[PDB]
Amino acid sequence: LTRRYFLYFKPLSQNCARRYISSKPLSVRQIKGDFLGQLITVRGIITRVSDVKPAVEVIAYTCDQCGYEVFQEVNSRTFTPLSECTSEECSQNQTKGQLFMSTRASKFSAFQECKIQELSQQVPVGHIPRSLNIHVNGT
Amino acid sequence: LRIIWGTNVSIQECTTNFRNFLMSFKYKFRKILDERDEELYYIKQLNEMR
Repeated sequence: LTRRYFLYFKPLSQNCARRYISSKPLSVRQIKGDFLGQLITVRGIITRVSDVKPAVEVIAYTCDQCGYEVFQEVNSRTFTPLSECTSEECSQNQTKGQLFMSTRASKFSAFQECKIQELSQQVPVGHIPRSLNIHVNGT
Repeated sequence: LRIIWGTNVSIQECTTNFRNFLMSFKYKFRKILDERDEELYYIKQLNEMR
């Protein structure tokens, strides 16, 4: 919530790999299925790109009755509005007063989808260059 | 000391300094904002518009 920065990674090159593997140039036909969760370096042309859009990460809700602003975390593409109060003061109370949303205290991210395509000479004989989706965020 | 959640704005202190700026301002930007007669710059406009 108080993250001023954005954390990112980069792999090692082949020159640091021969000098004492993890970063190989991978095709989208060379995905096999079981590489879901490994860091991969894919080479290809980019045909489809989208516009930069703000995607929320955490939804901030404010109340006038208690003052304790709550924050929920979303992970999927969609979500539901938490109209019921889950604060630490409304649990020991008869009243369950209305909550509102804040578009300023909520943390957003510059989300963008892209379609990477298979390279022309890396595709096999007769096959077509199928695509894959890349979801980028931040800078 | 009243503090709103996620806001560094106090009500009464900003109320008093906004009233102190509104009752006393005579072209200070002409004297210290750059190197470049009147009296009561905000009292006359507020007394005119009503």
